[PDB]
Amino acid sequence: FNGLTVLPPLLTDEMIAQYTSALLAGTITSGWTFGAGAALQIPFAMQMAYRFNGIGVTQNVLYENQKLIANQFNSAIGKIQDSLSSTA
Amino acid sequence: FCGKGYHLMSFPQSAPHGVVFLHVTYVPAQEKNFTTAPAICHDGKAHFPREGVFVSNGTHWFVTQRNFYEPQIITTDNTFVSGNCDVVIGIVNNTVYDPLQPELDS
Ligand SMILES: *[C@@H]1O[C@H](CO)[C@@H](O[C@@H]2O[C@H](CO)[C@@H](O)[C@H](O)[C@H]2NC(C)=O)[C@H](O)[C@H]1NC(C)=O
Ligand SMILES: *[C@@H]1O[C@H](CO)[C@@H](O[C@@H]2O[C@H](CO)[C@@H](O)[C@H](O)[C@H]2NC(C)=O)[C@H](O)[C@H]1NC(C)=O
Ligand SMILES: *[C@@H]1O[C@H](CO)[C@@H](O[C@@H]2O[C@H](CO)[C@@H](O)[C@H](O)[C@H]2NC(C)=O)[C@H](O)[C@H]1NC(C)=O
Ligand SMILES: *[C@@H]1O[C@H](CO)[C@@H](O)[C@H](O)[C@H]1NC(C)=O
Ligand SMILES: *[C@@H]1O[C@H](CO)[C@@H](O)[C@H](O)[C@H]1NC(C)=O
Repeated sequence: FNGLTVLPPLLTDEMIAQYTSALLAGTITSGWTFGAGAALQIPFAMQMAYRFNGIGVTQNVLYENQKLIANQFNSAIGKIQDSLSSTA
Repeated sequence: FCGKGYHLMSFPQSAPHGVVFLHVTYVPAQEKNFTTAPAICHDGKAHFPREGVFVSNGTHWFVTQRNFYEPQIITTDNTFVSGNCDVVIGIVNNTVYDPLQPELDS
């Protein structure tokens, strides 16, 4: 106002959200294949077996406990809403 | 970390007040659609691939590695028996070839 200028950023608020949406769709529908090359479609119920295989856990644990893992993940995402709102 | 694609190796190059890296990467170019399944049922047991994923060309099911298309006949050497077919979701039915069977008969 008296010699200070605040330049606007190159990417707007909705521009950042669209970039994160593209990465979110690529991670869910393709895993890590979209980062290396083209988007390779793969089921999410089968993508998690690849992640367990990388940490020393066989793929039979995921399919035998698919309902328990899905319920545990949904409860963990919902806890972020209460943790961020209550604890500022 | 070493450029786009699957990193293989890299080469160093001298430069004025810096360094130049020549990262050699593995990047796939062509792809094909394939029907998959997480496991198969041979005699009531759920068979999971040791390495790779099950794919189907429309008439038969094969197992191949994730990064390259090399279809192979599903056998007991390439799959491990675990659990049951009821707990697995999306399981299909397929006959597992046994390499021990023709040796004992011949
Ligand atoms: C392993 O832990 C999970 C959760 O940590 C258990 O799943 C819960 O079990 C209780 C009682 O059996 C149920 O009331 C809940 O609905 C379950 N699901 C949750 C919290 O998402 C599970 O029983 C434990 N044991 C085994 C053998 O898996
Ligand atoms: C899926 O792959 C199988 C395995 O090769 C194919 O089965 C054979 O395909 C050859 C083609 O070179 C034929 O000569 C054989 O007669 C086929 N054998 C049988 C038992 O079918 C199969 O044709 C492929 N299916 C598709 C739709 O491509
Ligand atoms: C794989 O084969 C089994 C049996 O070999 C199928 O199980 C049968 O399913 C039908 C329809 O759901 C039932 O009426 C039979 O009673 C079942 N038999 C047994 C022994 O359980 C199974 O459905 C097949 N898998 C698929 C995907 O079709
Ligand atoms: C796989 O099938 C979908 C179905 O619409 C199609 O859009 C896609 O191009 C196919 N993949 C290839 C590599 O042709
Ligand atoms: C895949 O989803 C479709 C859509 O509901 C469903 O009809 C089909 O049975 C599903 N297949 C498997 C193997 O879950």
